[PDB]
Amino acid sequence: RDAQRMNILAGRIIAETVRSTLGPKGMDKMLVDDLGDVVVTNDGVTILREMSVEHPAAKMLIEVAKTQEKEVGDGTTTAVVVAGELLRKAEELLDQNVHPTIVVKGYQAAAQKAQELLKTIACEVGAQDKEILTKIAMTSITGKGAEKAKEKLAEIIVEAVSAVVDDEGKVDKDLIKIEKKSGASIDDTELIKGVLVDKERVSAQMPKKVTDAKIALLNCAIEIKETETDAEIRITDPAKLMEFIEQEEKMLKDMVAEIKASGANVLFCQKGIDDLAQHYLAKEGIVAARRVKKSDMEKLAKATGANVITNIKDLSAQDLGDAGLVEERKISGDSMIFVEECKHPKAVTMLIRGTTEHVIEEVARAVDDAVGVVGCTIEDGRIVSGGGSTEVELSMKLREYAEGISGREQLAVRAFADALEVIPRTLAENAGLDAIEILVKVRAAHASNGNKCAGLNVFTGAVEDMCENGVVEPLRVKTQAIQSAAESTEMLLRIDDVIAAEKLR
Repeated sequence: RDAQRMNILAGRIIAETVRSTLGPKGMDKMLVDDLGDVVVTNDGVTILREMSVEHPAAKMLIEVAKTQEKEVGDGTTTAVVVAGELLRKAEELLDQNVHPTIVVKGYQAAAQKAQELLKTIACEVGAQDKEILTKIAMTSITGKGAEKAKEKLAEIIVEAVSAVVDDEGKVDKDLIKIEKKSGASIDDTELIKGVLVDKERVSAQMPKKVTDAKIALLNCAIEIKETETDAEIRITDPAKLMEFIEQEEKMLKDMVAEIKASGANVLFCQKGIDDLAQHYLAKEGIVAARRVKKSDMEKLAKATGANVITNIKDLSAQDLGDAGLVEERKISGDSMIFVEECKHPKAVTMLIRGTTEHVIEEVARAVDDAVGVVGCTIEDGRIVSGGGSTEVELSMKLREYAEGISGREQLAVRAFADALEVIPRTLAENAGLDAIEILVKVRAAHASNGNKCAGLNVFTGAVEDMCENGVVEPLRVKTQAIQSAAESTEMLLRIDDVIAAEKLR
């Protein structure tokens, strides 16, 4: 009859099943297909994409989560579960013979005003503090599960993002190189000041370590060229096979003698090296590597100030590549070459270690999420305490603002703030604590003159200072969460008809 009742109802099942996924404590359900692939995980962004949705209307509720993946990159789970409760609480409002036009205007007014009230609650931090920046760093790493070296590697990431803070305060995911290698444990991580390279010498006869060397870039393979039009050759004189062989080497020998006289010890050519050219480079003692990534001549020259070279004939002094300190040492396994730039450092490298190839890849992703959240605090210099400390105080703040809005429709803006208790309640279900018993004491600590930083403790259940335990997050995670939930629900509550579109996936 109501039609809309079934539409919003389909969205609750998608949000209810993924309601206990917040945090590491909580079971997970599987949706095995006809074939078979029992694969589960606590991640939320994965189970949603890998799900067979029934009705097409449910896709609009999860489409907003895809935008937060690139913008904020964290807290997407908390953004969709809060919107589901708003639809449930809205059921009682619609039963009061109230038209959606009066309810849609209440959320926009409360959401627009809530963004201005949450600014006077957040704290103020500096763009270079370490005592406070180290706590948030461990929060975005401990979520995985590793604990043997959760604090040691944290400082390595804090000291890395601090040496690449430009004047404007932006971050570029390019100058910060990444290196991983399976080791004996995760505690084997070590910081690096220069840039490394995995490409090794093509042969052992070439020099090993050369102190104070001048790098040289090249992009030109040693092969025979061919034209577009057809042009074949014919040879019917085997007596001239051992004659031209002496002249062909002269053309290649002179080409190898140019890079040696230009003023360079090592070499890094993009394209591969010919089998016959390896003997020429090893004869003179010039380090070289075959088949180098095309994305190396651009980032290396940008960090060291070199210049890409396409033709070997031309190579003056300015065309050479500078270097700071070259060295080739071991790392408890395979050796690697180092290319530092102490005279003008402009890049940072990280050597992540693990016990298995599957662990080193997970530790790397933890840094991608850590280098992104730290930038949100440097560009804004504002953070908020976790543990539902922002919603418990914000929920009671709009109570005074709702009183100003006279009329009978005031019951709508109040219901929107009451739905903000899903975070402190969801964390209590898996913990095994009655929400009705703990949600009453939290208000006492935030009565009026109380500290706005107080919150809950998922590790013990008590209530202490969040900053003392190390639980803080940027304010943008809370703004985008409530903002998307207030705007995304509009497409679900404003519906009032059925679309007869033919063939809609």
